[PDB]
Amino acid sequence: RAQLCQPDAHGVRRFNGRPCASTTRYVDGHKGACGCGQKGSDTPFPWNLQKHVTAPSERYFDDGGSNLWCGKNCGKCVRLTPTGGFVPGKGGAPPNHNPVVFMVTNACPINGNEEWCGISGKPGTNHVNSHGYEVHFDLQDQVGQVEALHWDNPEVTWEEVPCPGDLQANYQQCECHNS
Ligand SMILES: OC[C@H]1O[C@@H](O[C@H]2[C@H](O)[C@@H](O)[C@H](O)O[C@@H]2CO)[C@H](O)[C@@H](O)[C@@H]1O
Ligand SMILES: OC[C@H]1O[C@@H](O[C@H]2[C@H](O)[C@@H](O)[C@H](O)O[C@@H]2CO)[C@H](O)[C@@H](O)[C@@H]1O
Repeated sequence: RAQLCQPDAHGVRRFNGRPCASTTRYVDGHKGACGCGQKGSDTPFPWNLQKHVTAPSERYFDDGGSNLWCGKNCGKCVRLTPTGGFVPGKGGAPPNHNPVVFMVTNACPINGNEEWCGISGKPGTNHVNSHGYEVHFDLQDQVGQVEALHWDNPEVTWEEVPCPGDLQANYQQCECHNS
């Protein structure tokens, strides 16, 4: 057993009651779906390529909706804690289980990402991806910040938390702030 979160009676993987999430890493250079770059361009602010920012799966990104621009959960923060698990052949066990906070600045759409982001309802509705998780976090890795954590697609528990002050201040520059 590489995945340590056991499915509950509804098929949702949990660890000691807490919901689990899968994670991946991505690089694409786009401004992204929360508008964290110059208006009218596809150029991100440097912080949005450098910091701990994430593109969640679409139904969490827009809280049940399908909007891929200024989704309802733009600017929220999530704390991800590795369990030690991973999907066999698609990750590995990390060196420690320190939790890391990420801010939502982009979206992982169902289209083109069916294995990990193809979840047809928001968390709490018992819809899961192909690996049994109710939500997925794709982690921005333009500058190698995920490799610096030594995370190779870890299984995590997840929760929403208030954003650290620096990430709050960053988000104020994004076009979706106050939409
Ligand atoms: O579709 C989500 C995300 O996947 C990333 O690729 C994964 C891949 O699916 C998995 O088999 C392999 O083990 O890990 C890579 C890296 O996390 C891809 O890099 C992203 O562009 C994509 O959004
Ligand atoms: O980059 C501006 C552009 O972002 C679009 O979201 C994309 C995002 O660029 C890409 O990094 C991610 O993997 O997919 C999302 C959703 O397709 C957004 O939908 C556009 O409105 C926006 O102009």
